Amino acid sequence: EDPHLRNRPGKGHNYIDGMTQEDATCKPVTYAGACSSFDVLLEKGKFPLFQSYAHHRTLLEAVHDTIIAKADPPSCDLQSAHGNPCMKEKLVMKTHCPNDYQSAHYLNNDGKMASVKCPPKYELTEDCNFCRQMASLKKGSYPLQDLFCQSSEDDGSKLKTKMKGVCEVGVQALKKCDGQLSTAHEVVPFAVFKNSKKVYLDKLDLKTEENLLPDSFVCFEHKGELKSFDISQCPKIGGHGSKKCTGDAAFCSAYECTAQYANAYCSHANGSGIVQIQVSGVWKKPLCVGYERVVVKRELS
Amino acid sequence: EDPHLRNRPGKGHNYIDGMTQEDATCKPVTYAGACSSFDVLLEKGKFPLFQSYAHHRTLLEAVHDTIIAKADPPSCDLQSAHGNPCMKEKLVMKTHCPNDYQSAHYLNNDGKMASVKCPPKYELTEDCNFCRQMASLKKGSYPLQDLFCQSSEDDGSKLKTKMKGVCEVGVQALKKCDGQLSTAHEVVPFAVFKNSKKVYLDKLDLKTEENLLPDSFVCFEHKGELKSFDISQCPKIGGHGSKKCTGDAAFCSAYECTAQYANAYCSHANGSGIVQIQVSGVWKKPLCVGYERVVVKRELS
Amino acid sequence: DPGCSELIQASSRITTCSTEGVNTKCRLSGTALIRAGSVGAEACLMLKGVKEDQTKFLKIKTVSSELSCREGQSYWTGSFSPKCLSSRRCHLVGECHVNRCLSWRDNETSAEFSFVGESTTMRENKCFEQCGGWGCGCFNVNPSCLFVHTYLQSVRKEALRVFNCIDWVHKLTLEITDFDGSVSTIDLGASSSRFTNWGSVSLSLDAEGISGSNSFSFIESPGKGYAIVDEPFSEIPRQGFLGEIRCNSESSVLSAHESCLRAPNLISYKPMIDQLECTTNLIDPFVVFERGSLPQTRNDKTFAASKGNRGVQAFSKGSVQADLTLMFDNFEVDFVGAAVSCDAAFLNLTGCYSCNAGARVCLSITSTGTGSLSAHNKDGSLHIVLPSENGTKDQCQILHFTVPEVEEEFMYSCDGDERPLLVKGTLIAID
Amino acid sequence: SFIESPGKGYAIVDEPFSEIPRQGFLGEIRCNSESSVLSAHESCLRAPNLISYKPMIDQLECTTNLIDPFVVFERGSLPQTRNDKTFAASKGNRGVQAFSKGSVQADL
Amino acid sequence: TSAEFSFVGESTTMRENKCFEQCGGWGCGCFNVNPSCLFVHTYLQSVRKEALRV
Amino acid sequence: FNCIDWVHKLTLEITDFDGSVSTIDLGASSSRFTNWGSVSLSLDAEGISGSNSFSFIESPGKGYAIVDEPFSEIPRQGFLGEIRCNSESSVLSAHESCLRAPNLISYK
Repeated sequence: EDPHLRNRPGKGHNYIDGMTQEDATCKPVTYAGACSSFDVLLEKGKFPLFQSYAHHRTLLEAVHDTIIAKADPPSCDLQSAHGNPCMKEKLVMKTHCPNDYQSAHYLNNDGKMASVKCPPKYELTEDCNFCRQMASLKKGSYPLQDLFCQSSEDDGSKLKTKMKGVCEVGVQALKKCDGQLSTAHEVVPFAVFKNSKKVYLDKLDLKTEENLLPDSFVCFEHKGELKSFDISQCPKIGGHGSKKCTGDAAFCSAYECTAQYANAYCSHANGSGIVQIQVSGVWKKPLCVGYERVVVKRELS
Repeated sequence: EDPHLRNRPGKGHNYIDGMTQEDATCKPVTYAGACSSFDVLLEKGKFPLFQSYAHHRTLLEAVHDTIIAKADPPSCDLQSAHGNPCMKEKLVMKTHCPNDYQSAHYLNNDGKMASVKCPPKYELTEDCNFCRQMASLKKGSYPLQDLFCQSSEDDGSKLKTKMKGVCEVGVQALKKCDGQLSTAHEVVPFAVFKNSKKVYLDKLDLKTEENLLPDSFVCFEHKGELKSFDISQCPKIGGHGSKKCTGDAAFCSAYECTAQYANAYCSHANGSGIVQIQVSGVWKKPLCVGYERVVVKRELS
Repeated sequence: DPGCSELIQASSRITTCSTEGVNTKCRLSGTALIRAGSVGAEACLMLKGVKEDQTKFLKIKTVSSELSCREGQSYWTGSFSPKCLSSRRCHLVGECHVNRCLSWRDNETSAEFSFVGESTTMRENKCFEQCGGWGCGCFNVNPSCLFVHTYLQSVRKEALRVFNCIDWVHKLTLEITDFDGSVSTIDLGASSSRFTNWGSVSLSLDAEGISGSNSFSFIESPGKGYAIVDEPFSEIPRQGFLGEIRCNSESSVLSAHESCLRAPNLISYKPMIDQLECTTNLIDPFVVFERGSLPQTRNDKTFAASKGNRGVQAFSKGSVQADLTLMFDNFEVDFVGAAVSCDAAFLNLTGCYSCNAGARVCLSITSTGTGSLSAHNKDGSLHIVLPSENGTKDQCQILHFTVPEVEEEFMYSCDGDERPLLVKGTLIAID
Repeated sequence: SFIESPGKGYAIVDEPFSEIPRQGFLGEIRCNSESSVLSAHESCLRAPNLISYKPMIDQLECTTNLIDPFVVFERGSLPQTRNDKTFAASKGNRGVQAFSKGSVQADL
Repeated sequence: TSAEFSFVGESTTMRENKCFEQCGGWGCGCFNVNPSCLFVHTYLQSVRKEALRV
Repeated sequence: FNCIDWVHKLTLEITDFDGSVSTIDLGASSSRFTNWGSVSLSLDAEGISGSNSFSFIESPGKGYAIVDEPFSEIPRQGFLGEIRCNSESSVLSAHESCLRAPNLISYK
């Protein structure tokens, strides 16, 4: 309802070690600039999960907020021969990256942030698995999966991948199969927690609750229109604040309302809150929910 | 899928004797060039069977590959004296040769290469049965049949035409008769074998059996966009090889894939391999399969 | 097991051929009526030519009398399992409001599940409202929304083809041996006609036909067996009855595509604010398949399946008298080589006379090559057709007689040289 | 139900008229003229999926249970005697001619 | 009308096309493990010389 | 709602290997899906009928009701079910998507 797609709470950064060329218009990510690792997330018909969940945090924003660790190496070079740690999972992942791209980030089995990079001046193919030769190139990365996370510290290392009736999926080995293993590249959900591996899913049960954290509310000004105003300069209940700000029941229920003495209108983020998931009948707080097109080998015989 | 209609495997020679002036634009056959003896095979609404089976070898390509022999004389002189070798087989064939053409090739009874040529400055008519005088004319021929060939060495000289309810199809005299014979121009298939005659059939049962052949895979490269790359430079399993190439499971099962180190990507051709036919209660590997509009003589009463 | 019994002679009005390069060729084009044999007996056709040894036979073996069922309407069915996806959202958040959950459509794609994608399977979406306020997770006192995305998926590896039957057609299984030796297995019913490479075949006259199967529904299980259910055919699918989800093929059942038919309000939902327990009351057809399975005796008839072929068969106490026809659509028969000689002998003769069962004759044929030995009497009333091989092989068939004391001199031959063969034996009176 | 065979004869079948063409029944494939049957035109109405298929990976079978009308034409054919009437064919033109008893009491 | 039988073209004959799936892999003739498809083009003709008017 | 058939229901509680105890039910040939697989009644022994002329009323949290009349299939005035809906919110808020009787309000 509210056109708040480019408004990214927290730090709002989109850069990785090795592709810091877009640091001028990527740190932070405001309403202006041309970030190649953020435009494709707003195109209609690509990743609607981020469109419905705009008031959240991506993988790069999670890495910048000390949530998701970085793999080793963070940028897997596609030029060195004899393979490299970033092929056994990329080759079994059917992706599709547009033209004029160099790096491509994705989630690995260890829960860290992986990324492939081509040496200059090369580009990626139609799927982003290999590199090839070609105008200019988009100095950035392309999201290969459809995942999202948030700020939390919920533990979940005692939960692994279930998937009843599935031989081997992605790079994990659930069981030793020997019969007719049906192989088909399909989309698979996943919700990586904290200090855990890539835990796949079968059915999705997400819930949304109202959050009272400062990173879930907006506050704009009206100049002589709208204006980006930081909510950190707002007063508290029984405390003291530098600037003033008004709002509705969700804003005044946690902060302080000054009626006409305010200079910025605040409201709740349309599509935020605490989103929990149901795993094994327990409503845990996930940290990486999304889809990924990988290899699905179902037991046929 | 796989847009490889013009990428003809093997040598790719589409020129007949008598009209060998198209050697620059028809030897070999690539994505460029204007060859009159290959464009009409790609026109929608004329020969759709060649459009469905566009990853094999034509009749002329089979002749140049030492598979199908040539008749004597190979070029039927349209300006002879009272008949010429290739008149009864031409009158019974109901086709529609376009204007500005001179030569017309087809399959004879003995299975050799039939063709007719008109000396300058003549041209064919609306049916290609005669010629006249005339803007700029073509430099090739026009296929009068809807047939295709392949590479095979199987023998099948112990099989003849066995049609039900047919007394005399085309120019072959099957069984005797003297009653009421219906005369009409219908479509009749034909599948010439090796060292045999033009055997006619009633139904077509073709099956595709894919295998490991160098003429069944397409390997392209990337330069400064796809580019045609010679598959002969692909390395073998423990053999010899210069350049590196990679692909899927079928392309890597016979060659050697170097993951991202390869500089060429290949895949399997859409509709290729060993296409066998069902005849005489057994599967055989023919050398020519197609359709032609000829005269059908059936016993009406 | 036995050889031919009813042998006829082909007329010259439907046979025409010639000889090119010492190769006598003939052509058959017409219609010849022949008498059908009994249980196990055969009915062959003699094809002569311009000489004596140039003769090929057209045998037709009768297995037994069967009462097949006339199929009509059928549908594929099996087992299914739903998959529900819950997504609770507060009010005034996107499309989760009171003016959308009430008028929500089943085929309407929800925005919250817009990241699922397009699928050709049976799916449905709902919006179950819940309590609002700060007690469950809502900034407003308006009732919240619950986006539900439930899709059906199959759990089995096989399907069942449920069919019915309105009439019982007498089916006869005939194993036809041609002239060269190309054996085939076909069947006839009432007035059906099978198209063969040499022409066609049809049941001319029959004398058996019952009826009574409108209140019975059969289940086809390819690879395991059939099943019988005592209920009328399911025309309209509904919840709580055998046959609520129908399709058109087995792959459509194993994949649960949306091209099949289903009943509305089939998937039950039990929301609990955050929980969602939606189950279905699907009737497992494997239970009925395990309970009722062929063969089963109903009223006074025995119902079972078929031997090798797929199809229902009913066994009873029918007749045996039947007539057949033979249609020849201009078939060419050649004979380049020639048959060799062979000696015959008498082994035994056990059977009956003046009955449809006939008499079982057992002879001994000693030859050196693959040929066709044939015997005939003097007055021209009986004939013996027995194929000969290499060595000493015994061959018996079914013959017809009218006297108990059988004693007649025959003339057997295989290449043009006839030899006498006196046969005898005592039969029994079997009507 | 009567069967007309111009040039050979007629036939009688003891069954009601079939309105909807059902598979496995006498008259499952109907048309409009003789050319529509001798050439099998697409305008003729036929029963749904009456052809049985038996695929075998490479092989492909397909049998049909079509009721041959010439068999019934050979079995039942005029003249016949039913109930108390003498059903016969035509004596010059075309049409089924039933014979019974009675004098003549008509005015023109 | 499938493209595989596109050589047939237009015709006024009671014809029909089916698609019976078969097994895949290297045992039948395919590079993928998914089940293959079979295109069937069945048409009816008349093997007789006369008809009946019921 | 209504009822056109009676199935001998067997309420069965499940005790798995770990200790998870649930409460489900079966009947005739129904099958319930559980975490360990599925369950189904292989053989039954009851099954009566005779309820086509009886309409039942469901009241969640209060109770049920039995009415000796057939199920209301045509929404009309003067009969039990003149104004119907689809859900509980459609009745508690009077939604226009529900079906009502044509002209049921008497104006004076």
